[PDB]
Amino acid sequence: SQKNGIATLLQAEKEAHEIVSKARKYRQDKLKQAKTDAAKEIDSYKIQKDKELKEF
Amino acid sequence: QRQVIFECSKFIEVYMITGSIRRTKVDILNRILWRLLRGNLIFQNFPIEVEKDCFIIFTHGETLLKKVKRVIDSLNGKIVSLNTRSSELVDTLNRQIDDLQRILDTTEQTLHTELLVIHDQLPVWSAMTKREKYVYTTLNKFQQESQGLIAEGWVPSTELIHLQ
Amino acid sequence: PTVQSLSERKYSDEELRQDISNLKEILENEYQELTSFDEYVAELDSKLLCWSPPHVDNGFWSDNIDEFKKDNYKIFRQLIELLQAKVRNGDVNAKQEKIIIQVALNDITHVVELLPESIDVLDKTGGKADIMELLNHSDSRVKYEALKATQAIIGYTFK
Amino acid sequence: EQSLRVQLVRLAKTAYVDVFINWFHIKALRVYVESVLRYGLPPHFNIKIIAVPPKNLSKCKSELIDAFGFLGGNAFMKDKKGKINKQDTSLHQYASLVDTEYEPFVMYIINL
Amino acid sequence: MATALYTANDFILISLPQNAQPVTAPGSKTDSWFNETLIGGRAFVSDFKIPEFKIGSLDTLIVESEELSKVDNQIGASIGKIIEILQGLNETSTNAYRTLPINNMPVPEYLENFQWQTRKFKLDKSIKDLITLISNESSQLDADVRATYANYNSAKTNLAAAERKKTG
Amino acid sequence: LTPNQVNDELNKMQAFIRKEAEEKAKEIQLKADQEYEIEKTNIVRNETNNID
Repeated sequence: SQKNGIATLLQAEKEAHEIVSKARKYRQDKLKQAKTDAAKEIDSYKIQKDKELKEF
Repeated sequence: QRQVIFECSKFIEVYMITGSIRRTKVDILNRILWRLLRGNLIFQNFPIEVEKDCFIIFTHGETLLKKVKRVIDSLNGKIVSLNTRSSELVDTLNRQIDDLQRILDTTEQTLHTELLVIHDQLPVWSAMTKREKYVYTTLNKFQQESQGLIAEGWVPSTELIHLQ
Repeated sequence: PTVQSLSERKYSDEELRQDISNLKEILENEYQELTSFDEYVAELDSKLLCWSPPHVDNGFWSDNIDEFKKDNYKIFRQLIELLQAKVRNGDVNAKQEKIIIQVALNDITHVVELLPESIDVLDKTGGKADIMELLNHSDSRVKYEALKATQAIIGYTFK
Repeated sequence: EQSLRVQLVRLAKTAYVDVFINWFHIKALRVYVESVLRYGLPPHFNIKIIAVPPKNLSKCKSELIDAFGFLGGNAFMKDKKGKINKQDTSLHQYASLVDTEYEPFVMYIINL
Repeated sequence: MATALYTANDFILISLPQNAQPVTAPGSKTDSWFNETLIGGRAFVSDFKIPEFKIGSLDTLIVESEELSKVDNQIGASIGKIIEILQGLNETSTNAYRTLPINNMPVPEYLENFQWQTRKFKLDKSIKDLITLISNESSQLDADVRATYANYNSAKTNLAAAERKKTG
Repeated sequence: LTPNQVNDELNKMQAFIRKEAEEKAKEIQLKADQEYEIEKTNIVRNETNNID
C-alpha cells in the first residue's frame, strides 16, 4: 500500500488544484457574463430614447 | 544523483524533498529542519554506496518549502527533483554516466601516455635545476664591482696550486 | 617562440641585443594588430587553418561571438560543419586534413566554454557526436583536443 | 519623584493585568493553531487547562505524556518528568524555533 | 514553585482530539480520566475551548506559528520587567505583586471564564492582525513603565545630590 | 516511524492540502461575485451616458 497511498496523495493534490482552478474559472466566465448581462439593459434604453423622438 | 533515485524509488515501493548531502551534515540538517518546522516532518536518510548520504523530508504543508531549501542549499546539499518518473531520468542519466566515463578513459589514457616520456626524464630536468639554482645562489655571493665578479672565499693550502 | 626564449639569454655585444629586440617586436606586433573577425572568417572560408598568436587567445573569441549571429550563430555553425565534413570525407590522418581538426577543435572549445547557447548548436548540427569519435581517432594532439572539446560541452549540460 | 512614584505604581498595576490577559491570548491561540496544524481532522478539539496543586507539576506532566503521547508517535513518546531542554549544537535542539525532540502531543505549560 | 503562587495554581494547557484516550488506565473517558486519575483526583480541570479563526492558506499557517512563538516570549519578557519594577519600588505583598489575581479575581478562576476575552479582539476577525494588535498593546505598555521608571531613577539622583548641598 | 504511522500522517497530508484549498477556493469565488456586479454597473452607467 505504499505506492497506492502515494498515488492517492498525488490525486489529492490534483483535486486541490482543480478546486482552486474552478474558482478561477468562475471569475473568467463572470467577466464575460458582466458584458452579456449589461448588453440587455443598454438596448432597452436605446429604443425608449427613439420612441420619445418619434413623438417630437 | 543516480543513487538518490535508486534509494527513493525503493522507499516509495516499500511535498517531499529528495537530494544528496555529505554525511557529516545529516544530523545538523535534521536538527535545523526540526527546529524550523516544529515537528511536522518525516526525515529519513540512506547512505549512498568523501562519503555522502541521501535524505527524504516530507514537508507536510506549504509556506516553508522555499525555506527548507535555504537550509539544504546553505550547507551544500543538492536536491534532486524529478517530477516525471523514476525510470525515465535513470535512462537519460546512464546515457551520460558512460558517455562521460569514456571521456575519462580517453583523457586518462592520454595522461598515462604523456607520463611515459616524463617519468624517465625527471631525474635530468630536476638535477639540472637543483644545480642551476645552486650556481646562481653562489653567483649572488660575488661582488660585481667593475664589470667583473670578485670571488673571495676559503680554500685549504694543499689545494692552492691545484686551483692555480 | 625561438626569439622570445633568446631575449632572456642575450649576448655580450650590444648590437646583437638590438637585433634580438627589434625582430621580436615586428613578428608579435603584426599578427595581433589585424582585426579578430577578419582573421577568423579568412581561415574558415579558404578552408586552411593554423594556430596563430591571436587565433588562440581567449579575447579573440570573446569579441567575435556576437558578430557571428545572423541566423543563430551561422558562422560558428559553419565551423562545426567543417570539422564534421573533414572526418567523414577523404578519411583522417592525411597530413592536410589532420592540421585543420586540431585547430577547429581548439576554436570550438573556447566558443563553447564562453556561451552556454552553443550547446544547442552542437546538438542540432550533430557535432556533439563527431567529438566522441575524435577521442578514438589517432594522434596525441587530436585526442587531447577532443577531450578538451568534450569537457567544455559536458559542464553546461550537467553541473 | 513623588509625582512619578504614584503614577508609576498605578501604571505598572494596570499594565500588569493587561499584559497578563494578552499572554493568555497568545497561549490559547498558540495551542489551537498547533493542534490544527499537527492533527488535521476532527475540526473541533478537546481542550482543557488543568490546575496542578503546587510542586506536583512534574508527576502530572509524566502521567499525561504516558497517557496521550501515543497519538503523536510510537517512538516519539519517551518518559519525561520535568521540562527537558536541550540547546547543544544542531544535534540536540528543543524550542519551537528549532527542535529535534519535543512533546509528542500538543502541550504548553503556563507558570506565573 | 511555592512563593510565586499565593492564591494561583500552576497550569498545563493541552489539546487533544475528541477521539483521544488515555493508555495509563484504559477504558476511561478522557474527561473522567482528568478528574479521577490525574494526580490522586486533586486536579482541577476547567474548559478552555476557543472557537475557530479564519485561516487563509497552508503557507500562511506556518508564518502564524512563527509569530505566536516570538511574541509570546516577548510578552513573557514584558511581564518580567513590570514585576521587577514593582519589587524595585518596594511593593511586595503576601498575595500580590508576585502572584496578583487577575483583576482581583483568583487566577485559576480567571482561566475558567477565559473563553476568548474581548477587549478589541474579535472571533470573526482575521488571525494575523489580532496577533499584531496584542503584541503592539504590550509593547507600548512596556515602553511606558520603563520610560517612567528611568525618570524616577534620575529624579532620585537630584534629591540625593541636593541633600548634601543643604547639610553634609 | 513504522510504515503504518507514516501512512496515518500521509492521510493527514492530503487532508491538509485539500482543506486549505477549499478555504482558498471559497475566498477566490467570493471576490468573483463582488466583481461581476460592480463590472456590470460600471458598463451600464458609461453607456447610458453615451446614449444620453
